[PDB]
Amino acid sequence: SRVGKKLLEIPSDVTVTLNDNNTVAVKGPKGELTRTFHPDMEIKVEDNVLTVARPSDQKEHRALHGTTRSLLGNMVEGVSKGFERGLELVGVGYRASKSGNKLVLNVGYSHPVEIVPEEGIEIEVPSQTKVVVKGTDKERVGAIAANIRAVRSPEPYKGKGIRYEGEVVRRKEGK
Amino acid sequence: MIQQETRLKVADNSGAREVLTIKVLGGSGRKTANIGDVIVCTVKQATPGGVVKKGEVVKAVIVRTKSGARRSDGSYISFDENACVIIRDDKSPRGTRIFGPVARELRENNFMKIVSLAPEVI
Amino acid sequence: TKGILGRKIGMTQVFAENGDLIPVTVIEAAPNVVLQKKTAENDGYEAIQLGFDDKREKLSNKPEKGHVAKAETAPKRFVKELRGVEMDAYEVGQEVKVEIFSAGEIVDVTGVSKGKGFQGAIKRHGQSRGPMSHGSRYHRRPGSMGPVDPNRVFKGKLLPGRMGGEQITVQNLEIVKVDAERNLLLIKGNVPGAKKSLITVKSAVKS
Amino acid sequence: MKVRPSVKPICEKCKVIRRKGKVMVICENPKHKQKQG
Amino acid sequence: RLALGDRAP
RNA sequence: GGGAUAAGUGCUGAAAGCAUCUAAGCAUGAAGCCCCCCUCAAGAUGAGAUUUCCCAUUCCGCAAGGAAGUAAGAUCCCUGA
RNA sequence: UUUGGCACCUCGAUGUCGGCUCAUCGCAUCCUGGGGCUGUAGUCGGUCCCAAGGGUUGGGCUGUUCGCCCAUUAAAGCGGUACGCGAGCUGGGUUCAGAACGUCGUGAGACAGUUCGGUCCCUAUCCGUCGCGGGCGCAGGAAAUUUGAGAGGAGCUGUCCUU
RNA sequence: UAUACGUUAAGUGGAAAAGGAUGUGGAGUUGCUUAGACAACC
Ligand SMILES: [K+]
Ligand SMILES: [K+]
Ligand SMILES: [K+]
Ligand SMILES: [K+]
Ligand SMILES: [K+]
Ligand SMILES: [K+]
Ligand SMILES: [Mg+2]
Ligand SMILES: [Mg+2]
Ligand SMILES: [Mg+2]
Ligand SMILES: [Mg+2]
Ligand SMILES: [Mg+2]
Ligand SMILES: [Mg+2]
Ligand SMILES: [Mg+2]
Ligand SMILES: [Mg+2]
Ligand SMILES: [Mg+2]
Ligand SMILES: [Mg+2]
Ligand SMILES: [Mg+2]
Ligand SMILES: [Mg+2]
Ligand SMILES: [Mg+2]
Ligand SMILES: [Mg+2]
Ligand SMILES: [Mg+2]
Ligand SMILES: [Mg+2]
Ligand SMILES: [Mg+2]
Ligand SMILES: [Zn+2]
Repeated sequence: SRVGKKLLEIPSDVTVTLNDNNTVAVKGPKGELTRTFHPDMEIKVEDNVLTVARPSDQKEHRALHGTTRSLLGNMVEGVSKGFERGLELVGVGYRASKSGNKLVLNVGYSHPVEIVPEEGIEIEVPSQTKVVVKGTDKERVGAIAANIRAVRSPEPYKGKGIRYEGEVVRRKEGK
Repeated sequence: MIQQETRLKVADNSGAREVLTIKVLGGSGRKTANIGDVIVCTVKQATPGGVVKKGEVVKAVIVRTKSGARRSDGSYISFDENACVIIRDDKSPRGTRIFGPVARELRENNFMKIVSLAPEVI
Repeated sequence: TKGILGRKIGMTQVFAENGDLIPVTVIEAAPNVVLQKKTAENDGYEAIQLGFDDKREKLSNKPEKGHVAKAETAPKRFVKELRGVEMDAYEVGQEVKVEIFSAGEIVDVTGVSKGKGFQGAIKRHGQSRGPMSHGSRYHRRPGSMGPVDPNRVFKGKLLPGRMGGEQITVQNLEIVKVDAERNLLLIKGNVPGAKKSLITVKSAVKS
Repeated sequence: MKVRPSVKPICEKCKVIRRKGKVMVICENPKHKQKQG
Repeated sequence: RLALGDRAP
């Protein structure tokens, strides 16, 4: 894998603890991220440079190699910068609102829909018609963003519903 | 307790004198209809010159029965005969007059025009 | 969960305040006594054992007398367990009374259905008769025993046999009145069993 | 979804993929979604 | 007792 | 109402610098599946558990066994539903 | 599941159509549940995927299966089980002897052409099915209360109001 | 629960065709490529 061969630069305030079964904890300004990797995958940090070494050249390992770099690459970027997906409500009277910890979507149903974000993820509601999921884990940000979009996904006739920021909707014509 | 083939007197001036019950409405295998239930029916005897004619298939609401009806207070009402009133789909009677007493149960089912036209509501 | 044992006295009716006429079953449950507490440590599950209805000494035996010594009570005719109860809320010897229930409370009632003896397929399984005329010699018989191919009758071909005398639960009956002095529950509707039969009244499981 | 024995690219933007041992096509054009079956 | 019998004509 | 799933929808993600619901990993999701609800159920010979009661008799026998009278308890017989 | 082909079991008899009674199974799903695509605005639909839990009407005509029709229904599924089930029922039809019509035959008679009429036997041995007892077992003898391996049951759905 | 070297991931093995497919093993031909290809990104 080209991806697995690529080294990555660790900033000074990104500690890279290891453990049994190549379990790489990653501390930083935002928080702690732990991730157990595949046993055979070889990993090493010299001069603040983490490199993922491929043990064999089987297609099984060609897969795991590139994955292991990508995840560590995301784990670093997570604790340093953090990830955030944006969501845009589109349609008449569609409005989001924070209510303590919970998001509260009013998206055309006969009830308001609530989303409790789990530990680590946080949700910002800048506009009435705009939601932002912020967090350290790129997986877990994408998950909650998708859970929110799932509430009322973009329909094709007028584009109405919760979309991702800069989502291309295939827009069909009604009549 | 009105079922397929039960004949009813018609308690109105629509033209029908006697109807035969074709179908109790309101569910698949429903055997029996009681006061305030709608039935499909054919006109077996008609008054000459009336609006409703012999052989017409029509909807009717049952307004009296021999079986009668039980009320929540544990009282009952029964009549000497089975009778219905031919109706349109909106529950308004096709005739202009109702004959004989009708049961209070017709208020509950929102047959108001019938209840208003009836000489007595027991 | 809460519950009590009584006898079915019979049925009557009661006018509601709105004037509705409510049919009721009268259960007479003199104070039940907690005879034993089964625990997860000792027994492997938590339950209390309620005794009901004092029995004459002649009708008791030494094993019974001994079992009701801890509860310090006369020997009891009917003994049932209640699972799901609050273990800490009960002590051996404690009296459980009809006033655990209140009017409006939804209960499940369990008893043994009246016995009907040997009954045929029409009465016992609600099957159709064959024709009564048109040359029929097929009136109250149970129908084909099944297809040829298996060379046998499948289990659950329903047939004549003893009917009734089974445990039956009726769910979601309402307590209409509790009479603490006469030890009566009045329960809306009808419940399983003969008059004098043991009824168990429990708080409803689907509440 | 078209479930059929012959899954093929219908247009030039169709991609043949494989998920859970099943040959599939995915495309921007949702009419072209195919699963082998 | 049948008119014809089993597997009649 | 739980739990796990089907089709489906995905998230993250490489093999394959991209893309990709999948290969590692993580979700979601049916009147259906397993429960929840009702009944039978330890001949479940794998014969389960708890509480309580009786109490270690007499005679044959080298003992191994055997017989007898009993305990707690039950039944015959009787009044019945 | 059709019509057949073959002629392998049964001619010292494997009762033969339809209905009734009683079901049970398959899924190629009729309804209800979940979906993808749509020449899906909405309401409706079309088409394909998952799904067999439960449900799946009463009449007129005809021996009828089927079918057509009336009126409903959420729906009025398609098939298997000896064209499921006659030692469970029916006996309209088919399938004996009577009689008749058309027709064919010189005739006696003949016709999956028609017509009116026309004996449906059996006290259950075994397994099987549904109930109910007795015996012994379960390292003493008893009286109660129980756990639940395991098994069975249930499982359908409309309309209105509101939003 | 042999030995050796391979293959298969489908319980294929342990029933089926036209046809469909970046499944995977082995051969071989060939376009293009540090005069910098292919992918990504003016
Ligand atoms: K036992
Ligand atoms: K033969
Ligand atoms: K017969
Ligand atoms: K037979
Ligand atoms: K036998
Ligand atoms: K196999
Ligand atoms: Mg009947
Ligand atoms: Mg008779
Ligand atoms: Mg057999
Ligand atoms: Mg094609
Ligand atoms: Mg025992
Ligand atoms: Mg030959
Ligand atoms: Mg023979
Ligand atoms: Mg299917
Ligand atoms: Mg056939
Ligand atoms: Mg048959
Ligand atoms: Mg037979
Ligand atoms: Mg005949
Ligand atoms: Mg001639
Ligand atoms: Mg012939
Ligand atoms: Mg002819
Ligand atoms: Mg069990
Ligand atoms: Mg196989
Ligand atoms: Zn395409």
